Amino acid sequence: SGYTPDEKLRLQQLRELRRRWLKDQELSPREPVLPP
Amino acid sequence: KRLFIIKPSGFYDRRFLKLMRFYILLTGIPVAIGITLVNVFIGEAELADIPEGYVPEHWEYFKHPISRW
Ligand SMILES: CCCCCCCCCCCCCCCCCC(=O)OC[C@H](COP(=O)([O-])OCC(O)COP(=O)([O-])OC[C@@H](COC(=O)CCCCCCCCCCCCCCCCC)OC(=O)CCCCCCCCCCCCCCCCC)OC(=O)CCCCCCCCCCCCCCCCC
Repeated sequence: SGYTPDEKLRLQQLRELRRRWLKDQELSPREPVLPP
Repeated sequence: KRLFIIKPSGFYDRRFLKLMRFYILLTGIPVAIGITLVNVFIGEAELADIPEGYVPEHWEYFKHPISRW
């Protein structure tokens, strides 16, 4: 019969955290700093 | 959008392989060079009959210079 309010809240918080973590997985334009 | 690939640290395996290759080559390139130089400059012997009144040394019964040495 759908999510409970506690389930909705936990899922939303985990979703925001997971999306932030995935956003942090990107590489800045200079990330592969290759030594000479 | 390039992403970061999570991998185990491959520095140590690569370093070990580099060290093993370096040591094996350091000891083997001179060996191969010397073997080639001996082969092209000091060839093998020939099967010749024992001359009359001559007893050869025990190392004169082999044909490869390295084996004789
Ligand atoms: C690498 C790191 C990674 C980790 C490593 C892990 C492993 C660790 C290993 C540790 C050490 C290993 C132990 C082994 C020690 C054994 C040494 C030994 O006894 O040497 C044996 C042997 C030497 O025999 P020998 O008893 O000393 O000589 C007897 C003869 O009297 C002599 O004959 P000769 O009087 O005619 O003289 C010929 C002479 C000279 O011959 C020539 O130069 C002529 C060649 C033809 C070219 C002609 C044209 C070129 C120039 C002409 C053109 C210019 C002028 C015209 C221009 C025209 C312009 C168009 O060449 C030679 O002397 C032979 C080569 C010597 C090599 C010895 C190797 C020793 C290595 C020991 C340490 C190993 C460490 C690794 C490092 C190795 C090195 C990087 O060497 C060889 O094995 C030669 C290879 C022959 C194979 C031919 C290929 C046939 C393939 C058949 C199989 C097909 C199936 C597919 C398989 C394919 C696979 C290849």
